[PDB]
Amino acid sequence: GLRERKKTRTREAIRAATYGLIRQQGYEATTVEQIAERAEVSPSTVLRYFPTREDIVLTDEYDPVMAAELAARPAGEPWSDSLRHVLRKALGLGAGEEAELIRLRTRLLAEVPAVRARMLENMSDTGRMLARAIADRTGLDPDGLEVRIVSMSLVGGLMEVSRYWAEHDHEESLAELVDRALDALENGLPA
Amino acid sequence: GLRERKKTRTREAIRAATYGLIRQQGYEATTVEQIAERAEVSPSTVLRYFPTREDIVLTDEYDPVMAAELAARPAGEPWSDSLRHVLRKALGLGAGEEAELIRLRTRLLAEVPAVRARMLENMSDTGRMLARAIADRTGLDPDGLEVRIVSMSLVGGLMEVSRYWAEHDHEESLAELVDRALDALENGLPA
Repeated sequence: GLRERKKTRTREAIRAATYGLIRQQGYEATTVEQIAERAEVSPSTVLRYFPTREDIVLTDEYDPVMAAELAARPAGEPWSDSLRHVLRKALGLGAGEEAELIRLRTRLLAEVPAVRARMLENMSDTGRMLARAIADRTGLDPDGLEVRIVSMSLVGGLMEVSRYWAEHDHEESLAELVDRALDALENGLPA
Repeated sequence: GLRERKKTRTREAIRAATYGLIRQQGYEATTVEQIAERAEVSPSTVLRYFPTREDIVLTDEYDPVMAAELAARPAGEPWSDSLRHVLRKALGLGAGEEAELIRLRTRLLAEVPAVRARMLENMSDTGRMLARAIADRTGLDPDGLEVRIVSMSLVGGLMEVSRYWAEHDHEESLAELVDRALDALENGLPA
């Protein structure tokens, strides 16, 4: 019954271990086994919480995290600037070494189709939390089509940018690519 | 050396079997084993060609099929009507019992997250053929960001529609949902 917070505290320690190990030693050098030890937790506890290591990577999950970022604007802010806010943050733009960890997840997205594969299977099976937050601030039907289209389209926008940054870093920053992405999502189709 | 066409002819017979069995007996009643026999082919031939049954479902693959549909417009047709064409076809709108088979794949997309899961993993790992065909007819950079955003956004549009149709068929046809989808993709973000 203080079980909903031994639960999260252990999820978080596994999250922190795996991130910690990836910085030092790269993704594939990171074994679940190595992860338990560092989280000071059994291997079957990791598994039970995170079926694959991709799942640990995608714990700060996108949809719920971009949704909350958007609900909590909460500024009577135009749409364009809420969308700039949430997409920059979701990709790891900003001060914070919390931004720094997010940026690493942005690179994994590009380097690991296993990670990009999973974020992709993740990527249907919901959340509709982001869709529901777009509806609040546009007033649209929360369960309607339009908002699911926009939401898929932002989630797959963030994924295209992160793939594109990894191949074009020498010539474009993450930041200007985000600007390009937002522009295309807001104005692109035309005709 | 008539190996590139025993190859396709066998791919096609497996495709036809599996479609055939699904109509009669539903998806899960369809075993790879049942599939070999009907295709009159070994079980390990199916596997070697299609790792999972989801792969057989997604053989007429979306990206290459929507790309070719778009390249081959080839009508100096406005953008909006090429996009209406290709999305209607991709979902199974049109005369043809070829349309009828496509519609079944549209229903599987909604009913089988295993199928929707796989079309989703499929769904990063490329094709960029659709992206390349959007570039021809907009003149955009074929390897640029903008065209990858638009393409992801149409592919995930078609997937949202097909999910939405399955829950809203009694009140909306596939066809008017496509119209809703195209409208949102063309005009929606606004603000």
